[PDB]
Amino acid sequence: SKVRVIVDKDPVATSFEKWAQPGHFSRTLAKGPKTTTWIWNLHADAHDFDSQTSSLEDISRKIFSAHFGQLAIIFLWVSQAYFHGARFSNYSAWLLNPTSIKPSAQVVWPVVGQEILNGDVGGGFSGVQITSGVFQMWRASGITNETELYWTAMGGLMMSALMVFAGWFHYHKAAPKLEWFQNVESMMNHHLAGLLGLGCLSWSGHQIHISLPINKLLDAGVAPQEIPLPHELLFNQDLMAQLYPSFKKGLLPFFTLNWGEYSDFLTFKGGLNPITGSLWLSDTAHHHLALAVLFIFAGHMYRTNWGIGHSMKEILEAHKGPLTGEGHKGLYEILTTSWHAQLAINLAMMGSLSIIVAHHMYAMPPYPYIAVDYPTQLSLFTHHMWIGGFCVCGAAAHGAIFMVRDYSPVQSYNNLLDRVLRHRDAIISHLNWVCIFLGTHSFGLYIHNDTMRALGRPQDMFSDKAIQLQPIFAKWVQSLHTLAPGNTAPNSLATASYAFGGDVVAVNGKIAMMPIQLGTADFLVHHIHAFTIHVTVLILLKGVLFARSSRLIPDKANLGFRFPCDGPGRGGTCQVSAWDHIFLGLFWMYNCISVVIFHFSWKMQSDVWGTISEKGKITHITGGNFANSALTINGWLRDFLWSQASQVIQSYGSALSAYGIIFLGAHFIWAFSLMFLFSGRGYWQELIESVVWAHNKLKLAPAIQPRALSITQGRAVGLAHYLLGGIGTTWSFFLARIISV
Amino acid sequence: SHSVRVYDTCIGCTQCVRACPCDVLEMVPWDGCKAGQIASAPRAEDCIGCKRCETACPTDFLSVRVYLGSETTRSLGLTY
Amino acid sequence: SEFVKPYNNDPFVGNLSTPVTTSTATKLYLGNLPIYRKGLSPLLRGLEIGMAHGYFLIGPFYILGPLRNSPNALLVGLFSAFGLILILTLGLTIYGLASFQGTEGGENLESAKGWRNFTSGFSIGAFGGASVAYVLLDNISFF
Amino acid sequence: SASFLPSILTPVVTLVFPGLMFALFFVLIEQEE
Amino acid sequence: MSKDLLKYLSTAPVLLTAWMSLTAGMIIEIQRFFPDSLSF
Amino acid sequence: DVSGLTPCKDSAVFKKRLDGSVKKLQARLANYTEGTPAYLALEQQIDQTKARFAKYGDKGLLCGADGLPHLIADGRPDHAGEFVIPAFGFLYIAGWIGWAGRSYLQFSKKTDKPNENEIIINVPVALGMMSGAFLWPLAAWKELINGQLLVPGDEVTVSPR
Amino acid sequence: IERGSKVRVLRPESYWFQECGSVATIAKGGDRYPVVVRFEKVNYPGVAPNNFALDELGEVEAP
Amino acid sequence: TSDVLNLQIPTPTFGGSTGGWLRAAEIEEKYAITWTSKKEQIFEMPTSGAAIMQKGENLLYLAKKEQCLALSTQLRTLFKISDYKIYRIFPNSEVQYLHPKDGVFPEKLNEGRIGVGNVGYSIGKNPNPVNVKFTGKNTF
Ligand code: CLA
Ligand code: CLA
Ligand code: CLA
Ligand code: CLA
Ligand code: CLA
Ligand code: CLA
Ligand SMILES: CC1=C(/C=C/C(C)=C/C=C/C(C)=C/C=C/C=C(C)/C=C/C=C(C)/C=C/C2=C(C)CCCC2(C)C)C(C)(C)CCC1
Ligand SMILES: CC1=C(/C=C/C(C)=C/C=C/C(C)=C\C=C\C=C(C)\C=C\C=C(C)\C=C\C2=C(C)CCCC2(C)C)C(C)(C)CCC1
Ligand SMILES: CC1=C(C/C=C(\C)CCC[C@H](C)CCC[C@H](C)CCCC(C)C)C(=O)c2ccccc2C1=O
Repeated sequence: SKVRVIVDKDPVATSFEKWAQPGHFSRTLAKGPKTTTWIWNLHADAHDFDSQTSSLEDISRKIFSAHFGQLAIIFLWVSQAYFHGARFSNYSAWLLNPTSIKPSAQVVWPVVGQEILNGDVGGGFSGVQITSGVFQMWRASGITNETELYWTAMGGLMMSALMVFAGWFHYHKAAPKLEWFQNVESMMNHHLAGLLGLGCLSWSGHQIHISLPINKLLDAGVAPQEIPLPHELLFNQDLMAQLYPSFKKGLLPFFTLNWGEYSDFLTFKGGLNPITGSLWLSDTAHHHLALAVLFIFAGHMYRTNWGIGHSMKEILEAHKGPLTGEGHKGLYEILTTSWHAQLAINLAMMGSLSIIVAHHMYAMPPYPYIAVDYPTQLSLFTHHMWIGGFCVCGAAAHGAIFMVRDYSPVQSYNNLLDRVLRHRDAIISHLNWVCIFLGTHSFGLYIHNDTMRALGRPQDMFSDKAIQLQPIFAKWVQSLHTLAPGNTAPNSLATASYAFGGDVVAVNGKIAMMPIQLGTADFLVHHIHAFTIHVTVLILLKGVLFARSSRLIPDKANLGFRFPCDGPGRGGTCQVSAWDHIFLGLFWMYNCISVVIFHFSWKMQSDVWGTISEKGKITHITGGNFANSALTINGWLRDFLWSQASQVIQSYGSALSAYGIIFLGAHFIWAFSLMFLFSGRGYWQELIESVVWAHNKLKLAPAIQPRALSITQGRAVGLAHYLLGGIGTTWSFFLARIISV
Repeated sequence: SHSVRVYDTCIGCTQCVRACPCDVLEMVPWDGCKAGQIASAPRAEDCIGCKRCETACPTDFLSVRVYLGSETTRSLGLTY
Repeated sequence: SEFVKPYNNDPFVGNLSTPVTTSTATKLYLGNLPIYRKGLSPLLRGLEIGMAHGYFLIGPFYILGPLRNSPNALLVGLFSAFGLILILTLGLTIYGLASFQGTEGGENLESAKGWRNFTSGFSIGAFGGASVAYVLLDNISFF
Repeated sequence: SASFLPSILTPVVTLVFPGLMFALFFVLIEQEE
Repeated sequence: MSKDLLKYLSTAPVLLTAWMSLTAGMIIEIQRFFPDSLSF
Repeated sequence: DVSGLTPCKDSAVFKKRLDGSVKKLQARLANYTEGTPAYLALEQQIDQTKARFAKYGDKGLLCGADGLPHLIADGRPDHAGEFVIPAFGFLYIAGWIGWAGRSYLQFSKKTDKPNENEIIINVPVALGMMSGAFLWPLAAWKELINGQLLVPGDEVTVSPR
Repeated sequence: IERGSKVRVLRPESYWFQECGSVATIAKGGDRYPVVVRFEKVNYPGVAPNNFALDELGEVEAP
Repeated sequence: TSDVLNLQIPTPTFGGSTGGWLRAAEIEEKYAITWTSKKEQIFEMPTSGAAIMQKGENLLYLAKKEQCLALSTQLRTLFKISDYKIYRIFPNSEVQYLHPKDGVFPEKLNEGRIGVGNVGYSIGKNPNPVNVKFTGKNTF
């Protein structure tokens, strides 16, 4: 038995002693503050466990306990949504009419005149409108009662207390040894089967036994208070057979492999449910079954205590070719002896997954009546875009940290990491050329369109009435997807999503999903997206590759991961660290995500969202102006920003006035960022000296000497303020626009 | 080329010589301090101006001072 | 095997002997172009570069120019190609003036006489190639 | 007839003059001792 | 309580948060009892 | 009166703003059933609006042509309910805060670990100075006369100039 | 001045100009700056002491 | 030592990197470092990558003095080699000896060195820049 549980007993005593000794974790900060830099260094080095201890075992134990604390915070955050739905919401009135009642689960206290924020959301309720989509998520689970929300909140509180106790227990009572964490094959098998496949299996079971009958009865017109309770549906084959006439046969067709008898509640019809404008829940349960079987099957791959299985060291070391030398040899030790490498991979995967979630949940609305809730769709898309962008920047940050700290040349000789590091100039040069080519083309077409329209030459533009740039490949892929049911998806009733072409889906006048037509403006903005992604990749990859050394500075690894410069020498070595590369790439991530969400908002308001009247008359929100106005920068400025800021600037005196307040405040914070971003430390230090003179004159000098913020801290403060102001301005603008139309 | 000067507040604690990445500084005998040595800059044409010596000086307002001046292919750190 | 090795058997030069840099196909291609072909005077190198470049340069002005939907499209494209060729010739002359000063001359390209011969060949070749592609474009229905 | 002077002087000045000045300035930059 | 938990509660961020919460509470209750005051 | 302004109790635009403010909430009130806490909250808002406007009329504020109260920071005695009396109140409170901070600074300087007394506050002593700073205009004057408030000037550090 | 004296620094380019410090050691030899003064406030590099000459210290308190 | 370099010293086995010297090393200035090893081991190159150092004597060409001194710092703070020599090769095959000049390291005192750039007063007693106006000289 090689895979075993080895655990130390009572390693660290639980005491409130180092709570009163701040900065105890590091050697330098524990000696007490002399200046007002020890405070910021205390805050910056709190989670840098690799610089506190040289033992990987203690670092891993700290990571595990911190994971438990994070999971406790997330459980409390789930419990807040369930409790606010139970006690502070209009979820019942929304259930009785989920097309005219606006969801709201957040009520303000009247003290200062802020009771105007309690708007008329419908159903005899006053509160702030909710764009989280938790109401549709609860309706997709069959939570028609307000008691089940309360008990879900109580269970979430219990689970959060459990995670707090587990975090204390695994650091102070039973902390696992280093050999426990390095069982990556066992961890991989257990995650792939028990977490993913068993979660899919249990959720498919809940779906089949609770959400399918309750949502079927809800779509049939039965009021929520006359629907059988989920425990009355769980153990009633007669009632389920009344709803789905396949439970008469019971579990026997499952074991006899006659799975075709279960096609009443396990379908592959595709498309959207016409009643709710969402995916069929039978398709969802079938999807979760397929995923559960696939994940449990995949969790049987890696070797554990028994002789069957794979070793991941042998898989990696067998993959090598002529052009790559030793191949993947030595990556197993890298990924089993370093946490920063695992962050660099997992953050990239999680950011890309969040972006995939954003692209998939708008064209395929998975919750009932979420497609006709336009604020929910816009908020979810923009949210997951921003989360994905932040995580994909953090992946490059931790790759740089690994390259500075945990890299070893003796371990990684002539493998893929060494070969990548030995030709980094070619990579950075060619990616530089690609960035310049994409930028010149994609942006100069916009500038050329601006010039032609300003010179009174619309016939010389890059438009559909002019020189055309038709995205022929995307149109071909759309035509392939539209013809998939029957030909390349023979057991399919409808298309995967209606964005690829097909039929307009309408739920009580509003458009749920209709085909999205691609023109030359779509070609132009997709090339803009590719260019912005490429420049962000250029900055982050240059930071990762040149983290150890460069032609300018041969010993950059000896200076650390983050450091301000190496003096004014060599003409100037400002922002040479990989940290400054992450700092510069975060701005370009912000630019890319802002352009992506602007494209989404304008295209969906212009060509998808709207109303339908008699004889299929489609009237969109903005009037189909994306095709001719998204070709010029002036068209963007006038028809998107100026035209859609009318809702956020006229929100004063109404229930949306908080959005205007946050609009102004986020503009203020964004402008406040440039103070740190443009200026430098020495001026502020001299001004602080001038203030310290007056303080010394009035016997007011603090013993902790006041200092200006450090150069790295000044850059970090400016970047954080810039991101907060930008995301706040876009947040308030989107929410105030899309709530009011 | 930059110009490097060492003033008589030197204590001969050698940190500037160790901090130098371009072999500009060296220790010469002296009699004005307890250590019996003072820093010197005999190879100021190899100075790049990164001021690592000025970060390493412990004396109040550093004794070794680097003044940025003319730029050559060595003081710019150009490999091309 | 190992198809990426140090460039020209020196492991410390800033280049690699990849299948792109040191293949026999790439050597045959980039050892037989006019700027690299053996036994060529600089004037002939410039001429052979210029005719291809002029043919090229009259390419995009005729199709995408402001007067593309005009009966005088090909003439305007030819004149625009002539202007761009003149600008490139002026750039070549000023590059030769700034780069090759106090040189011994000869059949080497990196000299005053060699670069003057190269620029003269490029200019006459570029004007000729633009004219030839004008003639072929005016009678494109022949093919 | 003074209706020719814009179309004569504006291209000559604005295009030809700074191009020759850029070429001359570049040559004067790169001449050495 | 303890001789060392009180020392943690005596730290600058905990005391700042507690005192700002007390000040905000006092001002909010004053606004609740004496609202919309422009003049004295 | 002052600057051509009229009293808010004698201004028609102020009464028009009153009517508009109550009519907006009355129009918001019509979609709620009576006895529901939303209805009670809205009528409480209406009563609060009426009380606020009546108070602004009664306090003697001056409204302009827009019907909004205009504060006179001149220093006239009949407008001392404006700036001057809150000025005295804030000056007292700000001097209280400054003197409490200065007294605790002196105490923390006179101890053995001045740095640790500023990140970890000596709460009993801090409360002592904080409550004893109520007589700051007298204590500060006594320290100024005694010569303990101000450093002579040759003892504070200065830049070379 | 003696060891343990409280002195005021008169060097204009020093961080502790017109500030009080404590004499630590007076070296008896050919040193140009023999007196060692230790201060309670660190400078920008964080260095507490410095070597000073006998004419750069104004003296405040005897040992 | 003197201005002599053995051109036939074996080099560390390196797979070739895109960090080596460019065209202005055979034209303007080139640097080399030679050291003595006791065993065959792997060291990190200052121009990225990893190379195996040969047991015995090694020779390595770099483009600037900073790279040679960074490699020497690596050969000191890590596995102990303290007899490295840094040279400067001119395009006319002329070599000049730079590091360990007088034979000993610069941090250790050596009798026979002359102080260059020493100033006989404190830094706060420099002349004002008005007193050097229209003279060409400076207040350093
Ligand atoms: C099938 C067994 C199993 C399961 C379910 C998990 C599940 C988890 N592990 Mg884990 N692990 C396992 C085996 C397993 N592990 C083994 C064998 C090893 C050693 C090789 C590890 C080593 C390991 C490390 C080192 C870490 C984890 C972490 C995690 C968490 C990832 C965060 C996440 O996705 O949140 C999803 C959240 C939930 C699913 C909420 C439920 C939380 C409980 C604890 C899950 C199990 C509940 C219970 C078994 C099911 C009862 C069913 C009942 C209702 C009928 C997750 C809770 C990480 C973490 O977050 O640490 C805390 C982490 O750092 N694991
Ligand atoms: C899985 C997520 C994850 C994890 C575990 C870590 C973990 C770590 N990161 Mg990391 N990082 C991440 C994501 C993550 N990061 C992402 C997504 C980015 C891109 C933005 C970065 C960018 C990054 C950099 C650039 C650096 C790190 C560093 C570190 C290390 C020390 C962090 C520390 O002490 O901060 C302590 C925690 C704080 C100081 C709190 C920060 C508070 C933020 C700035 C403000 C948040 C504002 C809030 C959202 C809204 C306020 C609203 C307002 C109205 C009040 C640690 C190993 C540092 C290091 O040295 O690594 C070795 C380092 O230099 N990370
Ligand atoms: C609107 C402001 C703006 C603009 C135009 C640019 C432009 C550019 N940045 Mg950038 N940057 C900005 C703000 C801006 N930045 C800010 C605020 C920051 C701080 C975070 C940065 C940080 C930053 C970094 C860190 C990097 C860049 C890079 C780049 C270049 C991308 C390559 C490219 O496509 O160039 C092509 C030129 C353009 C896209 C702009 C002009 C396009 C015109 C309209 C068409 C072509 C005109 C033609 C050349 C001239 C004809 C007219 C002339 C004859 C008169 C490009 C020069 C990257 C780079 O240089 O690497 C390649 C890079 O790594 N920038
Ligand atoms: C990069 C962006 C971009 C692009 C693609 C264009 C494209 C165009 N512009 Mg334009 N323009 C731009 C930006 C751009 N503009 C900007 C930013 C401005 C404002 C300053 C203008 C202002 C402007 C005006 C005022 C006018 C145009 C006009 C035109 C048209 C004719 C121009 C022409 O023939 O040039 C000459 C083109 C060439 C010499 C071709 C060179 C490019 C070749 C194809 C590169 C090939 C590389 C090759 C593939 C490498 C591989 C080789 C390998 C196989 C060996 C053309 C459609 C004219 C018009 O009326 O339009 C209809 C016109 O009057 N432009
Ligand atoms: C500084 C003053 C000034 C400025 C800004 C302009 C600007 C202009 N003139 Mg003009 N002009 C000026 C003085 C000026 N003029 C004077 C004093 C005369 C009388 C001889 C003229 C006679 C004149 C004619 C006849 C025409 C113009 C035209 C034009 C336009 C096209 C540019 C051109 O071809 O100019 C060409 C201008 C000249 C050859 C005359 C020289 C201009 C002055 C003397 C030079 C001043 C230099 C100035 C101090 C800047 C020095 C720095 C510089 C070297 C960078 C442009 C709007 C054309 C037009 O109307 O287009 C629509 C046109 O046909 N100009
Ligand atoms: C109680 C402490 C205290 C006192 C008495 C003063 C007194 C003074 N400061 Mg000051 N200051 C302080 C703390 C203090 N400061 C702190 C903590 C900071 C950092 C944020 C500053 C930053 C600062 C600047 C940047 C400037 C002054 C200036 C001034 C002078 C003019 C008044 C003024 O502008 O106030 C304004 C005061 C502030 C903006 C800071 C107030 C911050 C809080 C509210 C005060 C601290 C209270 C403290 C936490 C109480 C704890 C003690 C308790 C344990 C008993 C005056 C001598 C100005 C000057 O030089 O004029 C000649 C000037 O330009 N101060
Ligand atoms: C909402 C929420 C919650 C809740 C949750 C829940 C409610 C859960 C549940 C869960 C569950 C309830 C789960 C279950 C599961 C189950 C399973 C997972 C089963 C499995 C089974 C199997 C696997 C079987 C097998 C078999 C076969 C088939 C053959 C052989 C034999 C046997 C029988 C063994 C809480 C409060 C926490 C918090 C908040 C949120
Ligand atoms: C009549 C009036 C007015 C006017 C006023 C004025 C003009 C004033 C002035 C004032 C001034 C002209 C002042 C001055 C001052 C000076 C000084 C010099 C001061 C100082 C102070 C101090 C020094 C303080 C200190 C302290 C204390 C005591 C407390 C706190 C803490 C401390 C330490 C800070 C008006 C129209 C507005 C309105 C009406 C009324
Ligand atoms: C202003 C500025 C400073 C000075 C900034 C300092 C000293 C920060 C001071 C931090 C304060 C004390 C934190 C608390 C701020 C206020 C006391 C509280 C304001 C609360 C609001 C929400 C009202 C730098 O040190 C700096 C360094 C490098 C680049 C740019 C800059 C820079 O721009």
